Amino acid sequence: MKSFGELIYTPDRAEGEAISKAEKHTPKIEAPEKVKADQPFQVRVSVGPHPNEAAHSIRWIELYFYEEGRPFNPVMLGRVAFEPGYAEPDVTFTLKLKKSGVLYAISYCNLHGLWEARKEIKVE
Amino acid sequence: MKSFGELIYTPDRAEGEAISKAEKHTPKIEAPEKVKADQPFQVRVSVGPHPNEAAHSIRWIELYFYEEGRPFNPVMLGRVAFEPGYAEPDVTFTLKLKKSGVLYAISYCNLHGLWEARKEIKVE
Amino acid sequence: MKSFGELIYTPDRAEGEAISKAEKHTPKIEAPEKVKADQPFQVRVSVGPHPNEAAHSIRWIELYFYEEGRPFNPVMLGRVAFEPGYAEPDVTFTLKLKKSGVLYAISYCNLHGLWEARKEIKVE
Amino acid sequence: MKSFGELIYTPDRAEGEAISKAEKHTPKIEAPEKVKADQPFQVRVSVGPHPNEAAHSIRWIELYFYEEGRPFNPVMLGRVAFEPGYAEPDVTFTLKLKKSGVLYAISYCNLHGLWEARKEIKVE
Ligand SMILES: [Fe+3]
Ligand SMILES: [Fe+3]
Ligand SMILES: [Fe+3]
Ligand SMILES: [Fe+3]
Repeated sequence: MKSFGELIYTPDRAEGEAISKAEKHTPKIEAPEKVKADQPFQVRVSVGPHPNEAAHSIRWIELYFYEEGRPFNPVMLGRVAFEPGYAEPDVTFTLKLKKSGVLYAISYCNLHGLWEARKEIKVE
Repeated sequence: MKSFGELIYTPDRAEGEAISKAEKHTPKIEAPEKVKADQPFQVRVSVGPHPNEAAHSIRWIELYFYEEGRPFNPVMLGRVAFEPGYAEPDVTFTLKLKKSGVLYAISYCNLHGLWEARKEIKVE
Repeated sequence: MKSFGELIYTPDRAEGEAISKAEKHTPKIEAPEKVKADQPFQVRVSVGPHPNEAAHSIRWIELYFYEEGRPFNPVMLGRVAFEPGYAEPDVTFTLKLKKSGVLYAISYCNLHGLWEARKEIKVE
Repeated sequence: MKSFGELIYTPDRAEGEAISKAEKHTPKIEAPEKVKADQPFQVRVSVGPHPNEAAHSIRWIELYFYEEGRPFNPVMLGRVAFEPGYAEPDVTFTLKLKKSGVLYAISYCNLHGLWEARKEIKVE
């Protein structure tokens, strides 16, 4: 059968899809490569160009984090939901990290499923 | 008895509370007074200074909108949830409006309940 | 102007609406009148009959609680979101209470807004 | 590096974990093996025994569905969030399916991460 984690469009097989000739679902993560510990910084997450209507939109974005050295992983950092037609799939968070790891962005399209983005962030 | 809508701390009786000597829960809405129709703009919502830990944080922010002339109201625009300790209660949305109305921000504190902010926005 | 809490259709002015000739939005709360402290019980929340499609559904239900004697109120107990067309607006929670108070149910319709239901529960 | 989908504890490597000597995180899905199309049925999802407190609980459960023959997958069916200490990680949904596939349950623990359960459902 198939596992849930396999269902997710990784950014590697995100380019060789027929729907990525019309609309990008893979989230774009804007965030500094290095930050200071306990210091606040911005992370922007956005998807586009994609339609935005009742019948077809990015419904929500999930932001997770793999913390290096944490016993279990990942930690979910935030979740934002967008109203189709009113809100663009574009959001800025403010974060404080203690340790290095990887930011993950998950976008959900009501027609096109779950799309993943990854970004390394070091904490010095 | 008491109705749900009465339970919410309005920004009028938000100043005469004993807990607003230690921490502000009333959301701050940053958004243009006037925008063009169908044109995208930023709305920032933030709460602070408030603690941010497992035992005590702003768990989530809801962004709603009263659309003038819409038969029923309001329209929920977005919802963001923050992980205690990692995410600051500070978020930026991107919106497209068609008609004038009022932005509402609702913050939730796990100890201190529901707090409301209001901001008029005109669409010309 | 108008406050957010006033926008919510109470179950009193829920009967004298023109849309309640076609569809009920006011949640139905099924829960025992009295429970024992720290003891688990079921609470069912449902809305209907209402359409359930992409263009028109109950998007989500929020369950809150006014705890008698708690310094601030209310406590949000749960939140469930339903996929239009697949999930019925019908959910059962399991709760443990320590003190008496009032359960509140909030349903959201993407066309028809926010609807409220109230149910007293005693903890002996 | 590692992909997001790999981070998720499958129910296969869920038994050979040191924390499954103290608490089960893998969701239990109760649902009929076969249902009729467009006909409503119950799906119960629960996690336990697990602690339920501010510092440590199942925060939320996501219910997804792989629809056989659907161009893209999966469809998210529902999402429920539980207040630590008040709500048990136990929820019942009502669903209508049109086509056969697989139900997925994802539980989130604030310490122990993401846990997966799978259940085949036929629509005749
Ligand atoms: Fe799409
Ligand atoms: Fe507070
Ligand atoms: Fe309706
Ligand atoms: Fe755990």
